[PDB]
Amino acid sequence: DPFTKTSLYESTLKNQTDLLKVTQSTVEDFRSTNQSFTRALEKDIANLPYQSLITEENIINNVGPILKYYRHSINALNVYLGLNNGKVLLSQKSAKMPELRDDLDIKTKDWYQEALKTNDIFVTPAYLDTVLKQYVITYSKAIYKDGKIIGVLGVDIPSEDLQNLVAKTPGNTFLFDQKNKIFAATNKELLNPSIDHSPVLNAYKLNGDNNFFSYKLNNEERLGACTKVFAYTACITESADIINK
Ligand SMILES: CCC(C)(C)[C@H](N)C(=O)O
Ligand SMILES: [Cl-]
Ligand code: NA
Ligand code: NA
Repeated sequence: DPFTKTSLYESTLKNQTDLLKVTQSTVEDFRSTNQSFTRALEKDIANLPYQSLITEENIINNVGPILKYYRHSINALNVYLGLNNGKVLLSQKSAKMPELRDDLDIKTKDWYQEALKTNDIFVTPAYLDTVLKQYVITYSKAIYKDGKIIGVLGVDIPSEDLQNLVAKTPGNTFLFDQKNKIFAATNKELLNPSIDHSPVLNAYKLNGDNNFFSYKLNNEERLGACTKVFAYTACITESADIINK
């Protein structure tokens, strides 16, 4: 009876919409927590007197402890300050104090370049950190003291941390990165690189953010929706058995 099928469709749409929104929130809260942390660290570095910032030895001794404590507070992988001479003061997970490194090619990096092109925090796509060889998301920020550039702050957070948060959420939810490659999922099988996601991705392009759609898998009907969340695409799908059976 159409009345009953409509009531089941409306219910499951609501439920699945809610669950999609939980995954969206997870991504938003991960980002904003890292941004706030990065902003706080900027403020504490820029608060230092100029004298503490204008020789490399003073940067080591005065900025280094701040990087280390901040790193520990959030269990970041790397926290660092890159200078215009190409050196970077690096606090890395491993208890030796932070050291100035001249070998990390920092002006070639997008976290460095892009921080100098915006007054905001820059957020990288996930990429393989050169130092610890883990996949990270980097938050970077050009630090200025009274208009004068001190250097570019960077904070590397393992991308696994966001993957793990997403996976824990309820519902059959998943994320794609900017390249429409699968990035995270509640059901770990979706992460197989050989899975074709065109049906979902195509139905999302046709329907738009948060607009619920029908599609087929192995001749069976499924329901889903996606929405953009920053550069990511977040999706949920389920079997259409709830409305058909
Ligand atoms: C100093 C910059 C490092 C920490 C090496 C950054 N993850 C990068 O890979 O560029
Ligand atoms: Cl993020
Ligand atoms: Na780069
Ligand atoms: Na989920």
